[PDB]
Amino acid sequence: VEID
Amino acid sequence: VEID
Amino acid sequence: FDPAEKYKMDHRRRGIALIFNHERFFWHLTLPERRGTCADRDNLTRRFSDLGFEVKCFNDLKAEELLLKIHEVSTVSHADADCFVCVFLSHGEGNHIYAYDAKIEIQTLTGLFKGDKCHSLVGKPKIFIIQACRGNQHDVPVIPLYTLPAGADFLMCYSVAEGYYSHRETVNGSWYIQDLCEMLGKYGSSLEFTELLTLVNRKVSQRRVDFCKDPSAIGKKQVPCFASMLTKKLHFFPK
Amino acid sequence: FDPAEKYKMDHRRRGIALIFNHERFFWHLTLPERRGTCADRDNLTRRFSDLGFEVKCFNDLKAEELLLKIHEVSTVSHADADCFVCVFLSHGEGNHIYAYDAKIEIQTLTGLFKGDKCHSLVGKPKIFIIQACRGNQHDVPVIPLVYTLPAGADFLMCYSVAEGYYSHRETVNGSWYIQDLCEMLGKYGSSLEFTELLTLVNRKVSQRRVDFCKDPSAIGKKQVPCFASMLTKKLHFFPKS
Ligand SMILES: [Mg+2]
Repeated sequence: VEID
Repeated sequence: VEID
Repeated sequence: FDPAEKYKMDHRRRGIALIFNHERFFWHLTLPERRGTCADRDNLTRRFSDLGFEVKCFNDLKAEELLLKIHEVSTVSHADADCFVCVFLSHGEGNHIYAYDAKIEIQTLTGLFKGDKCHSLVGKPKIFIIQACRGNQHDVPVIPLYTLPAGADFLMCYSVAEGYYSHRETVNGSWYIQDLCEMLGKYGSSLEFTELLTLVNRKVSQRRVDFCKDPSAIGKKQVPCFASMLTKKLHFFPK
Repeated sequence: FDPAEKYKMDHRRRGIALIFNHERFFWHLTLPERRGTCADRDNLTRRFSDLGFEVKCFNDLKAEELLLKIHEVSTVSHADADCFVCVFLSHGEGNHIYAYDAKIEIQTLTGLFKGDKCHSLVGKPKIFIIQACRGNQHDVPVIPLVYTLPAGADFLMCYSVAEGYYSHRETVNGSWYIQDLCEMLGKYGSSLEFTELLTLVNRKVSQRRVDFCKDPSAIGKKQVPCFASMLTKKLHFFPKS
């Protein structure tokens, strides 16, 4: 999961 | 009519 | 997964509805009086009382006082309540409203009710209703051719879209509160609340500035705007 | 006055859905690549095409290019269309999203479709969908216990997350929000009123959590989406005749  |  | 899931509205109490009602302002803010605002206050009090809310009003509070009162309410337990409603009737611009003496950013008020700050409202609708200008644009008329996020379950109901003037009749009250109250009276106890707010959007969008000292403002318009972080259908069936 | 009133969606065409897909950025901006954004692009294309939309997509446009494309689309006639959809998949903060080379304020883009600027969409839904971060707060988990029209009317602004917060993207599956939006569009898009559908999306996204993270403090963090309605009627995407 990555942060936008 | 008035402006808020 | 149930596409028809509704919030549980079967607690002992509907909940508190706060109304911050601002008619006059510290002289140096150079803000005009808001005649018709106590009409809004009384109208809302009747409609929300009819839906089961415990309505509490505060008139012309200074910012410090207002903040104290809201903190107080965010601190008391809402365990036995269905939801919480908070109304502001005032001047505003950008992302703030005015207390008697100073502006308050709306996020300052809502932040106190986020899930980590108010555990007893977690999973319950937190409904903010704001009758206030939001900028200096006057809209013109046109014609057609699991855990939970701490930010969840807010519903922000604005009398007008971002950046615009909002309108208030000196006797009947604001366009938005009149139409909101009319819709609460007819449909509050039956229709889903966002569905009802959409009706309000249509009602307010039909109004126009019929007469004005400033000829350039005749026929000007207003569309309200609500922001939903709700996760379920919201109804106010008779308790 | 009819509480059941719906927008008329009986035009020749459903309308255009634009997708601005931003995966990489000019190096000086030091923005991380958005692996998985292409999954979102494809997912949206499938689901919106299935609802009759003419889907157009653009990858990594610079601000000048993006602005030109958006102006062009706001200039063409939408007279024989039901509505307009515009999707941004990118980084963001405050009230802006990033093009390849610079930020653009979201109001700059929506303003071009206001009633006085785009007569042919007056009375028609103007739907903007934004998958992007909106600030640097990372949400924490909690548990329970006849008439004229305003030029600003009939917009629906659909954000992947509430104001001020991080939004999440899976590197292969795509963003939380676009996955859940597309799942709902696939099952319910042709029957369910669209704000009801967005509400289901709020619930779906609110159920997710950061299950694993290199930063242990980020484990279990959350996200709630947020949509703003200036719609005046019920909105459906029933299959067109
Ligand atoms: Mg956890």
